[PDB]
Amino acid sequence: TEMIPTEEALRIVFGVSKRLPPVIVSLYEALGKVLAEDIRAPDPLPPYPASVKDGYAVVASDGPGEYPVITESRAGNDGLGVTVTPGTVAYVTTGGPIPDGADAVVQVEDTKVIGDVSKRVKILIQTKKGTDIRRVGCDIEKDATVLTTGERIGASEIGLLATAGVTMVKVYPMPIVAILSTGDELVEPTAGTLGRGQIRDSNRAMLVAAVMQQQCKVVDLGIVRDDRKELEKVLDEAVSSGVDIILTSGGVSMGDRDFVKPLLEEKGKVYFSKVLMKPGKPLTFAEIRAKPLGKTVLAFGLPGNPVSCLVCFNIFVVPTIRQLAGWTSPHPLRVRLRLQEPIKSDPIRPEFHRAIIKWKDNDGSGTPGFVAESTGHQMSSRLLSMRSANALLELPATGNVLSAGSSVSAIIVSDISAF
Amino acid sequence: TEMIPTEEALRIVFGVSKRLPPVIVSLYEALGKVLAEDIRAPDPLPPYPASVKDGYAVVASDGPGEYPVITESRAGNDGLGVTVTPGTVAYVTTGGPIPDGADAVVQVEDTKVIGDVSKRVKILIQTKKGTDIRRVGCDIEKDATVLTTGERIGASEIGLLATAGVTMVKVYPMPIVAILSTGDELVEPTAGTLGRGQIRDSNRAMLVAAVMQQQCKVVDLGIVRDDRKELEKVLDEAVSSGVDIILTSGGVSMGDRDFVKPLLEEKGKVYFSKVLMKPGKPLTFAEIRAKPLGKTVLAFGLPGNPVSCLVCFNIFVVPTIRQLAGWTSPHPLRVRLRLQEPIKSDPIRPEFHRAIIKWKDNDGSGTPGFVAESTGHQMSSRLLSMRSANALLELPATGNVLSAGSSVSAIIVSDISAF
Ligand SMILES: [Mg+2]
Ligand SMILES: [Mg+2]
Ligand SMILES: [Mg+2]
Repeated sequence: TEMIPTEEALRIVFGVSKRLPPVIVSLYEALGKVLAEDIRAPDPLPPYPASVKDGYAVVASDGPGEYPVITESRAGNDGLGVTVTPGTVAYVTTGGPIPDGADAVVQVEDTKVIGDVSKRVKILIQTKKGTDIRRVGCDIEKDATVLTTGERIGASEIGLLATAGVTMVKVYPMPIVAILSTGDELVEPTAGTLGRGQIRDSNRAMLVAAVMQQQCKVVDLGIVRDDRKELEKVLDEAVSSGVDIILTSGGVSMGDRDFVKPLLEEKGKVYFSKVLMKPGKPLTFAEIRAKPLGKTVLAFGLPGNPVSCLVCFNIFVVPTIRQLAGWTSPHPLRVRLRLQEPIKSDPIRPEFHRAIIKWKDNDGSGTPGFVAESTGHQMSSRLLSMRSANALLELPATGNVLSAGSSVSAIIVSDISAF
Repeated sequence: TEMIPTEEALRIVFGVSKRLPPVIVSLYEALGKVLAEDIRAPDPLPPYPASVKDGYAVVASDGPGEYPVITESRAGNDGLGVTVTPGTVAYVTTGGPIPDGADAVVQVEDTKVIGDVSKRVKILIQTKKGTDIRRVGCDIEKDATVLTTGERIGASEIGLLATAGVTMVKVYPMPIVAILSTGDELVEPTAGTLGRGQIRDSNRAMLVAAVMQQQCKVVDLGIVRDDRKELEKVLDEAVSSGVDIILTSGGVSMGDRDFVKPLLEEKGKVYFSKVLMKPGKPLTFAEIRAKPLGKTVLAFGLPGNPVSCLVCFNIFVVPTIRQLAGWTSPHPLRVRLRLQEPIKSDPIRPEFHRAIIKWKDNDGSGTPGFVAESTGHQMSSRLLSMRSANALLELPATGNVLSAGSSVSAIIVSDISAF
């Protein structure tokens, strides 16, 4: 067969893909990236006894009654005020330091201001010691590890970094990706009336947007014609430019002008060039060593057909991006769902059927789960099959018609928030 | 109770949130945004009879045998070459125009080159007319609508825009969001040794990263102290700056220095300020009209506690962002999952329990599905409960202990690709 299964091509790319060296970035540059160090709190949270509620800090043993407001301790006070002796209370807001001597905080809804212009308040409930008080370090202990290496940084992790005072973060960067399209029939997407035999370059803009969705820097190398020396020149510039991944579209098939596959066999080590899969078949993966520091560049000879180009990106390039970016779980999300319509599977090649999936309270069998609708015809040239497709149905090469209501595996390729 | 349920607060914000006027952006600026017009193909795809395979364009009636290669039609040729008469073939690559007279294409694996230096090839199979030929418009018909209004633009949609030659796209923009934190105890996250009663501002950096994850422009207004005139000045500048959403952290509780809620009642129309929910309770939503063009600004008085601040962002601000951005389905993804551990629900307030959910081939009952682990203590001040939390368990106010293995509803707040 010469071609390898998709599970083996993934294992080969996984074994070659190496995590990028960590870098130091600012707080907002660290969003979305994977932590490359442990984060320890230099001080506890809260660093002082803080009030949970707005109200009055009391002595729990005094109980209900009328007491003078001996002092006020709002959020922002230094806490070094008057000691709340038994028989006295202190007004506190949320986050306000608990004055020395207070054992609990009574909610302001459980109090009543007595008198007017010397202030006295009436505690209306009997509270126990420690009520509505955040002890020192109750949320975050001092020197405790709030964030560990390998953890991806989201919005909550950014707040934890700001809580610990970390504004320069050591993370694993995103790979720089160079993208180019091959084909003498390609013209820029700005072209109006097409010439004879000309089509607009769709893969390059598609791969650019796809790499952008992976939060990687894109190096647009433009349209390259089906010329051996030209493709060799662009690849040498791409390898020496400092990129980590090179994405090529087209030129890896069986035509006598497909120079992407041979050139990758010449400049680097091609691990495979054909994969048993639907859609498509040609897919060249090579490891190129930049000749100088010394650097390894991964090359993905993606097929020229728009569907196979984007599918091979979602299955092989996306995990390579995350693995280089330091993800501990680079694999995409895989779920089980029901089929909303009958689908005929290929008898030879396991198909990655494009589908629009959604969560239903009744997936067709009385239980909540995912259901998938087919996007239509699945030819590798019909980019409309990728339109609004958020999952890839992993159909096995059985040749049988999977009726509606059967369960298949699906690779989710984007957030499916469309309820 | 004075406070309204979460379903009603969402209905109020949904009824006030208005979609932003459409703008014209470039191709790469249109990524992630919602289409505000229909996209029609100015020319078919392919615009010419294109070969699917690399091989030879033949006359299907001639059948197998030896034939001369009368011409070559690779990808990039104008297609106005020599007519392939019966008894002749033409070499074609993938995307190459089909010469006039050819009815089918024979795969090069089904051919053999005969002779050498005049070229002759041997067709080894009997093919039917139309095999391995992309007819004009088979993938995309001319004047057909490839993209419709209200469709969010992903990588595949970008390729469709480049296919149709649309480099300037009419989309609905993202709202500009202004963010500020309130609190006399707040210091910048760059502060080292904290002073007495000081904590580092975590909500602002957290909300900035959260709004950035929504692909919105952030207007950082910084830390504002608990001063009535100061907060009034910052809000007047924020309303007149041109932002669409104002996010405030803190100053909406019961303390005598909480000026966010009263000021929003003064400059705009506050629709609610307390919500029946856990964590938290105070949450002020107001609509402010910018006094000049005329503009409506939505204000979210988020609570100061870090957990309640981020939770109220995920439930109320995120759909408001998407609704302003033109999303037809602004609601977050809601699924059903099993509990990996027993959880005690609040008897009064329905809780949004932070959880780390994952898809398992066996969710604990023999069927594949989602399972959720609790993040630990769910106090509104313990931001560690938000750490790596990707779902919000919608626990009902029943006071009963939901044992492990029971099914609850969950709001997914980020892509859960962690397999
Ligand atoms: Mg080609
Ligand atoms: Mg406050
Ligand atoms: Mg998801």
